Amino acid sequence: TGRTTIAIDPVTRIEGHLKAEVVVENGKVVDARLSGGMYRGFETILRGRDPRDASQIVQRICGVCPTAHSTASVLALDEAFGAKVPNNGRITRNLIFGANYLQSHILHFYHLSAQDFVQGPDTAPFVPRFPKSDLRLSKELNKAGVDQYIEALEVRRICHEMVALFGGRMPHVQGQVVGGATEIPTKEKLVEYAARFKKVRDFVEQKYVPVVYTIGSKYKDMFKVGQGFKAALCVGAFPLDNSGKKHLFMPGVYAKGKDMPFDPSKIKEYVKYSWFAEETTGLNYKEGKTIPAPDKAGAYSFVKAPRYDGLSLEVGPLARMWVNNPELSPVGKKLLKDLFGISAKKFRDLGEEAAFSLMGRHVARAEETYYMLGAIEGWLKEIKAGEDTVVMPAVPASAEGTGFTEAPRGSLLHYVKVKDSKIDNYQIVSASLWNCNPRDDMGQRGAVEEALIGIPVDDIQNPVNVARLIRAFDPCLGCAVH
Amino acid sequence: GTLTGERPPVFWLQGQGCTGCSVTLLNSVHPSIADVLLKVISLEFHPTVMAWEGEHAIEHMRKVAEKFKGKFFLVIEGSVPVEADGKYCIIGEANHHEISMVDALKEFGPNAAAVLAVGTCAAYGGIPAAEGSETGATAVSKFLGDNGIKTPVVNIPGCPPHPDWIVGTVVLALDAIKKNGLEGGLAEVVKVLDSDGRPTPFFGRNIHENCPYLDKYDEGVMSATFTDKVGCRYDLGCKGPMTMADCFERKWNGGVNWCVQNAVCIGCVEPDFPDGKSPFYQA
Ligand code: SF4
Ligand code: SF4
Ligand code: SF4
Ligand code: FCO
Ligand SMILES: [Cl-]
Ligand SMILES: [Fe+2]
Ligand SMILES: [S]
Repeated sequence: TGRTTIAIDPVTRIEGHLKAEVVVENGKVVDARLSGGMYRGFETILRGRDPRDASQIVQRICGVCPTAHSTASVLALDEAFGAKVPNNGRITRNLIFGANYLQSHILHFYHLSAQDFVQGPDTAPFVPRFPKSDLRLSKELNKAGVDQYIEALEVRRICHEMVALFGGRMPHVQGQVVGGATEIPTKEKLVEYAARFKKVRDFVEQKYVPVVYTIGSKYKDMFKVGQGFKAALCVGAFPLDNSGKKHLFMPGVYAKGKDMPFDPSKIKEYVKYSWFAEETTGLNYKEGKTIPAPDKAGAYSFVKAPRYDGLSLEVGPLARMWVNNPELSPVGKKLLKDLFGISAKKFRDLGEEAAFSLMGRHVARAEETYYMLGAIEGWLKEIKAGEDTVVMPAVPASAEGTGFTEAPRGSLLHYVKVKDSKIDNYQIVSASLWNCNPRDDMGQRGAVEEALIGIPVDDIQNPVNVARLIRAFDPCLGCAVH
Repeated sequence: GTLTGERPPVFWLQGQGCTGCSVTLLNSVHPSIADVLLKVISLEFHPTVMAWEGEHAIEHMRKVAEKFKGKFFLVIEGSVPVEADGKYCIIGEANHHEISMVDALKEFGPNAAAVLAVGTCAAYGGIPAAEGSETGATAVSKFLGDNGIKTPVVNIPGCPPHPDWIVGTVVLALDAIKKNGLEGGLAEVVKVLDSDGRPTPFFGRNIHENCPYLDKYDEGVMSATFTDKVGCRYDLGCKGPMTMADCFERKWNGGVNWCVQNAVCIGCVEPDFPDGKSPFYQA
């Protein structure tokens, strides 16, 4: 067959506003363009404010991942202010933020992704849908998917109770500020956090990780597509001591089959195909500028195009798990053997092709959720009830700082420059920015644009795999554009 | 409710939102969000959670809208940006035509039973409309008025709102409509809105005047560090004195905390949020 061009706007069961347009020839995607169609401009809204306000304002980029922005912002402010966060505050922050990794991954798999594979009950918002939706599960396994979707609504809510115990509320925590965390954990509230955590652990171990491998085993073809550049970024997250040198996820870049170090000075944001003034193209974030140009010819997105030493990279659970290569979960090892005939001990034992795939990204996210359980358990042993979690630093007249972390969807940094005790510049380079960006000034596609190449579309009237691929990356276009 | 009861159609449009107003709703304890979706409303369009996609999803909404002309509820999350001919928020494409948030609100707004402006962005403009913005971010009521659209609006603000304020306002309205029909019912709802369009059951009481640290405020005993939970939080920036919400009582996230206990109130339900409540960390 020849060409069909398919536009999907809105792409649903993601966060935020995304259009995807693909060119299909002879049953496969041969080109793609992703458009982030909504802009707010946090980087300009922030200018002129008390810098401390940033750790509230920036959360409103994203109600799914506000703890990530909170974290990046307070780390940036800590550095700019010379705030020395007490050890117990570092741990408390990790408990606040770690709980939202659990929430976000569970939300993503069940409430956003699972309907790609599972038919929900016969009422909105589960119908109508494509007449040929390629829903392959047995009646029993489909029902398990629905039952777990419903249970997961309660589990993700409990994860937000965990966040709120020391974070104040969620979405949009009050409990992280420059200098640490605003509420010392009490013995009683640590009991409450642990009790909720146990319920979440049981759900992750018994339902979520097994269902991803089990559904994956019915969609083995989905490990064979969606590779894209096979290139990944991790900037580090969840500091494990006060040195700034040791993190749960360590930084690294992977591209063209090679591991390389991460040097943030090699990040540049291009705008040829983005709705920003041409003169702002190619800037590192320390010199970043955000000048909207919604009528600029040729542009197709409000997402800038970040490149790392010229490379187009992806971010997220796959990126972190590939870069760090942890041991696989016990249940993952078992199900890989039983359901796939794969012998594996560490994440990379999946191999590059299967890891960097549509279904591999879902597997990576489930594995990472399991991995986070151990981290949280460790923090619950390490935390000291009653020990102070904050310092109260004076606002500097002139300073700069950068905070680096990993949001649930991938690498996140915030840069702040303070002048006359106010925000002079604030630049954000976020996770879905790395994934869902348009072409750069040389015409090289963004990570998801490239991962769309080769996606099968055997039925143009039911082109379900286009958005299935996109959903594997857990896009958050609020974050991508800000 | 029951799986087979009457459940009115709802379309949920996101403008310049962060999805936090959707997420806060997912946190409803009672009724649970599962029960809301399966037993209370029929959520026919919602880009974050619905099965279908793209032009097909838009056309589904349009078919339901035609069937239920004058009768569907329209939830707006986020502000509506008017600059650049609406281009700062495109929400879909159908018939090879892009649909801006401006377009969508002009299309569906006139035909809704009522518009629920959920969150401070939708209600009042919020952060997207704050100083330093350049998109012409506009509140729902102002946008509709400017365009001659007379459909009733109810504001359910907060950044985010508590789920109980969202679900509770829906319950208030559906009860009024059950008792009085649509126009009589909406008139009963409007009677219990304050001057900022907020339901006085949830927004009729001031935080500070009901705060457990009020004695400390009156004594002048002020915490100098966030982690001192004995003193009043006023010197640390608490905006409770200027804020109308019931957070002091229902608290947040299953009652496990609230902003004043944990840190400070930032006045997130108020029409001047954020700029009139900033700086957040001093009085
Ligand atoms: S009101 Fe707050 S939580 Fe709701 S969409 Fe706006 S920024 Fe997000
Ligand atoms: S903590 Fe805030 S709301 Fe409570 S008494 Fe002090 S200023 Fe008022
Ligand atoms: S306590 Fe204040 S900032 Fe917190 S939710 Fe209530 S009104 Fe908003
Ligand atoms: N997770 C998350 Fe949000 C995105 N993309 C950020 O950062
Ligand atoms: Cl997060
Ligand atoms: Fe940015
Ligand atoms: S996000």
